[PDB]
Amino acid sequence: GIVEQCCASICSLYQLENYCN
Amino acid sequence: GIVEQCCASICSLYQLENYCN
Amino acid sequence: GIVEQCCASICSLYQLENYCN
Amino acid sequence: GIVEQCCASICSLYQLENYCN
Amino acid sequence: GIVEQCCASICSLYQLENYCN
Amino acid sequence: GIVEQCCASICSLYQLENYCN
Amino acid sequence: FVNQHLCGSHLVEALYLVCGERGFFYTPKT
Amino acid sequence: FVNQHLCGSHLVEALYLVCGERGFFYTPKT
Amino acid sequence: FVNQHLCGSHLVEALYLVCGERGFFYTPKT
Amino acid sequence: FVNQHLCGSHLVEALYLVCGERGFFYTPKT
Amino acid sequence: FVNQHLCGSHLVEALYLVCGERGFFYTPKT
Amino acid sequence: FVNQHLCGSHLVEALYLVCGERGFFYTPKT
Ligand SMILES: [Zn+2]
Ligand SMILES: [Zn+2]
Repeated sequence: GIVEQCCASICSLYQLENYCN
Repeated sequence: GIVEQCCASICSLYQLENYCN
Repeated sequence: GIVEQCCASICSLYQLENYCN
Repeated sequence: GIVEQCCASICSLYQLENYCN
Repeated sequence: GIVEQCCASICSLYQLENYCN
Repeated sequence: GIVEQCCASICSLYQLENYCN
Repeated sequence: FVNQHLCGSHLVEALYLVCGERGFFYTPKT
Repeated sequence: FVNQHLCGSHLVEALYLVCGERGFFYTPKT
Repeated sequence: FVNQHLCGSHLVEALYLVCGERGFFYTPKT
Repeated sequence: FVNQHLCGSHLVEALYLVCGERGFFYTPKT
Repeated sequence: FVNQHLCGSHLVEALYLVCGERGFFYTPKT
Repeated sequence: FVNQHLCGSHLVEALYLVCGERGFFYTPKT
């Protein structure tokens, strides 16, 4: 999920926008 | 939702926990 | 500046990026 | 206290240091 | 104190409430 | 710069005030 | 007015501490 | 946008601003 | 009104930076 | 509630919300 | 009034995420 | 003032309050 994708590793804005609804 | 019940008046932790999963 | 355009109304990321270097 | 002197007007660091231990 | 109990180690809500006044 | 001086190492208030304008 | 945008950041920060691992959804739409 | 690890409340706040009136979901359990 | 609850979080955050190791007490009661 | 280490300003903010109008004390020196 | 001081902290926090390594200048003076 | 490492948004917020109406510059690229 988000912790693994964005905290453990880095997330581009497009990727962080996958968690918008 | 939460913006109209908790920005118009203060919401305690207990009132905030209602909006969790 | 930013205080009068973004505290008086909401500024999206895109509007905020205008004030970067 | 601090809520009535610093939320009604801006308090600098110096005014805030008065409420430390 | 609090740093040692809640930052070095983890604090339950009951324990964090020991630092309320 | 600031990251190197204030995050990698610690900055006194005088030093952090070097980055005020 | 007052500011529900600034309140919303505080709100989602508060919900991060209260919900913990249960997680949440923030929808200012109803 | 910023190019670094965003954890805990800094991830929730990055979500809050990126998503705008769409809102988001924060689900840390895995 | 205005919002002294949202202001209070900013206030205690500001006091964490200003007081450092002297610490503080936050009492909205007087 | 959240079940993780809370340090610096994240501890002060957790205190701020947990305690409510009671207020709290932040004393980091040990 | 409303509060542009509390809004300004949110503003510079938002700009830290949006600008990333381009950095910024915050001048409430114009 | 606090005597510890201040990184990311905690450095921007320390700057925000220290500098007051003077404003500041945040330039993380080196
Ligand atoms: Zn705020
Ligand atoms: Zn942090």
